[PDB]
Parts: sequence; structure tokens; C-alpha cells
Amino acid sequence: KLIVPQWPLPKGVAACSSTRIGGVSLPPYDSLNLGAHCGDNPDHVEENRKRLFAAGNLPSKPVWLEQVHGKDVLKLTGEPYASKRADASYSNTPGTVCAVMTADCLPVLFCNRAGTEVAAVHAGWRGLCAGVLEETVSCFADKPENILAWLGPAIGPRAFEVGAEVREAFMAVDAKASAAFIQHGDKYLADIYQLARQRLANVGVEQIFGGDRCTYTENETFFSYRRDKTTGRMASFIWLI
Amino acid sequence: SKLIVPQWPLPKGVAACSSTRIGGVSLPPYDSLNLGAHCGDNPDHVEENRKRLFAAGNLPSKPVWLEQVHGKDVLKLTGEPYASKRADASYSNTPGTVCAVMTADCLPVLFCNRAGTEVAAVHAGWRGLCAGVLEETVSCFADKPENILAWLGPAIGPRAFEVGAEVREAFMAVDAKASAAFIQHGDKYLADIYQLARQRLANVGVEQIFGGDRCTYTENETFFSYRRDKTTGRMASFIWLI
Ligand SMILES: [Zn+2]
Ligand SMILES: [Zn+2]
Ligand SMILES: [Zn+2]
Ligand SMILES: [Zn+2]
Ligand SMILES: [Zn+2]
Ligand SMILES: [Zn+2]
Ligand SMILES: [Zn+2]
Ligand SMILES: [Zn+2]
Repeated sequence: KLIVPQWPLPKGVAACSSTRIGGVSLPPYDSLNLGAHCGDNPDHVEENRKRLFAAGNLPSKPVWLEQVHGKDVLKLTGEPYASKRADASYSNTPGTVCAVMTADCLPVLFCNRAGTEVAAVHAGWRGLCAGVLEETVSCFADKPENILAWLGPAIGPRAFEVGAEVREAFMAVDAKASAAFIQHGDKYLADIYQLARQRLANVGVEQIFGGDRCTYTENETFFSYRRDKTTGRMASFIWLI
Repeated sequence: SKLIVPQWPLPKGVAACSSTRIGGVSLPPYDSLNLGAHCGDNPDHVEENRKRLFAAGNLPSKPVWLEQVHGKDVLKLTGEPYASKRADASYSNTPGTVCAVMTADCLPVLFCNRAGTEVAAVHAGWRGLCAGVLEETVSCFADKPENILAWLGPAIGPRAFEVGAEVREAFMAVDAKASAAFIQHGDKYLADIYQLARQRLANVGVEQIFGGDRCTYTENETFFSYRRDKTTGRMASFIWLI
């Protein structure tokens, strides 16, 4: 089964986010593991990808990134790439699939109401803190007012334990980050949805959706790196039809 | 009443209890003896519920709460500098140390030996049960399985535990005895977790098995149930050497 973002989806845009359900992989990758570098059977991963691309009605294969937990955006201008080293992608080309691979990190999908540009972001805390979302938004020709954002399944505020330094880093950029951390031993529990919403507001994006799942809690629906260590991967996808 | 006392031949030197949703201070949907600190409850209420339970249970120390990940790892409670509390079972041979597991549908299993020198507590979700958490816990004991007692705590029962074909498949890949513990329910099955546990226990030589008569999902006035409620409190099961 496939998560369909609950937002006012514009006419020529289409989106989906995968779960752990309905694949072919064996534990600890059971069953719809999309990740090719976490030690799964390579023929199973290939099979899960095929089923998910069918289930999601993707028009072409996703442009998978070399995700490095940074803040760079690849503009999906053309099929042979000089380097896919990026944690976000941007497209204004019909049929081109933006894709981001996650199991705890925040997926964010963007599109404009006019339905002429899309973006997908893999926003781990470091990339989020350093401004991956602001950098993705800045790629859009449209104005932020016209931009929709969907917050995908990520590790939620009851499970995302971070060190004092992480909380420190977020407040160094934007002091109101403080409300997104709650003390918990020598650490804090952090609300990644709250932090993403703050960055998005600071940049003018007001139509924000999703943010109601937790990859760590919902173990029957999602892989979680923090929970499992060795485990599968989900992905979120957006494209212009 | 905040507490269930396992009904088994409790050895001298051992004590155990398992909590209910009754007798605490938490507000709905955590009403009222919620012990879980990570389900969105008022944490002052959670600490009061814990104080109340620990008092009533006559625990000699605070529980060694695990970071439960629904796997099959057993932490031997050898001494508080631990590299990681990521585990779904614990084992102690140290008087005064409390083994504890936190549940609201998953099977709690408490273990001890007739001599009263070793205890263990297991949070057995279906994934961990399937991958062999009970067998793993049993193999931590120095004593022989014949001298091991096992108590099945309140879990989601065979009329409520609905699973996909894949769960049945997984269990029967380990042992086709497992087919007995499943009954079709549409394109689904209703699974008997107590039956699956009893099969693993027998496989391993544990013959003295008690409890397994409750249903967290049915008894909404005694137990929290994650399947029933989603946002809800947590019970826990505890055992220790006196
Ligand atoms: Zn295969
Ligand atoms: Zn990540
Ligand atoms: Zn959670
Ligand atoms: Zn905690
Ligand atoms: Zn109160
Ligand atoms: Zn559980
Ligand atoms: Zn029915
Ligand atoms: Zn029942």
C-alpha cells in the first residue's frame, strides 16, 4: 500500500510515498525495501522497485541521488549527470521523477499550484539545519506563496532523541527553534516537523501538509534506522505529469 | 488492583507483578496507570503512576527500562555501565535488580527457575517471537529448561490479533506446527500469540507454562491496547530476585 499525500494536488502534478508493505524482501528488509545499499538481496530490491513504480504509476524511473546528508539540490535538467551528489532534486520537466530515499529522515515534497515545478528533499537534521529547504524553495521560479509542501513520514517528536549540540546548532540560525526541543536526560527529544515548518514560514511557504506519522512508532508500516539499525528504505516521489 | 500477581509456583527468592490501567492519575486516553513516558502523556502523571506501581509491587529498586525495538536481543543485567539498552528482553541473576518490559498488546513473558536464582522478562512482539526471542532468553539461563517456569502476560488475544498472510507464512517457515495458531479472517488471519509462544517454549524444553488467559483488546477496563486505541498508555511486567 502507498501513502498518497493529503494536500490539494494541482492538475499536472502527482505524488506518492512508500511503506514497508507489499514487497518481496526478507527480514530485516521485509518487505518493500527500495534501498540498494543496506545489504538486501539485489534481486529483491529490483523487484520492489518495479512493484512500487507500477503501484505509483510513475511515468519513468526515479532519478535516485547520491544522498550525503548535505543541503545541495540537483536540478533535473538532463539524463546523463555530472554528479548526483545531492539531498534534494528540482524538476520543471514533465515525466521526470523527483525521488528521495529515507528511513527516519524527513522527506519533503514541493510543487506549485500552477503545476509546473516540483521538488523532493531528503532533510536529515544537518541538511535541515544548514538550509536544504530554503535552498530548494529558492530553486522555484514561482513565489513561495504559491508553493505547497508535504511533510513525509519521519521519526517523530516522541522518538527523535538528539544531543545538546544539535539543539544548539538550530538555535544559532533561528532562535525560535527552542520550542521544537524538549529536555530528556542529557539529551532532547526533537520535533523535526516543527523545525521544518519554522524554516518554511521564514521563507514564505504557508501551505504545509502531512507531518502526522512516525517511522519509529509505526513499525508495521515503516522501516526506521534508529529502531532497526539494519533495515530497509522507503522513498517519496513527485513528478509533473 | 493496579497489579496482577502471576499465578504460578513462585519460587522462594523471586517476586513478580504485572500492571493494569487502574489506580493511577493519568487522564484519558492514558487513564489512568500509564507507565509509558513516550506516548504523549503528562510526564508528572507518568512519574506518579510509576511511584504508585513500584510501591504497590514492593520493588527493591527502579526497573531497568530497555529501549525496546521489537527485535530479539536480550540484555544481561550485569552492571549499569551498559554499552546499549537496545533490547527486547533482560536477564538477571543479581538480587535486587528488576527485569521489566513495557507492553500494550505485545506478549510479556516472565521467566524464573525453581531454585530462585535467575529471572528474565521478554517483550515478545510477533517479529521478535518469530525470530526467536524466547529461545534466546531461555539460552541465557544457567539452569536447565526443565527447571524453568514461564508466565504469559496480558497480550492481544486470538479473537483480536489480526495479521496478514505474510505473518502466518513467516511463522510456518520456522515451524509448520505454527499453522495451528492461525484461523482465516477474510484475506487475513486471527493469530493466537499464546499458542505460538507455547510452541517455541516446548521446542526448547520449557514445560511449566502459566497465564495466557487475558486479552488486552477485549478487557478495555483493565488494559491499554495499542491496536484498540492507537494513542494510549502502557502496562509493564516485572520480575526480580529478592
Ligand atoms: Zn526471492
Ligand atoms: Zn537521512
Ligand atoms: Zn513516534
Ligand atoms: Zn525517556
Ligand atoms: Zn494531575
Ligand atoms: Zn510491542
Ligand atoms: Zn471479523
Ligand atoms: Zn480478546
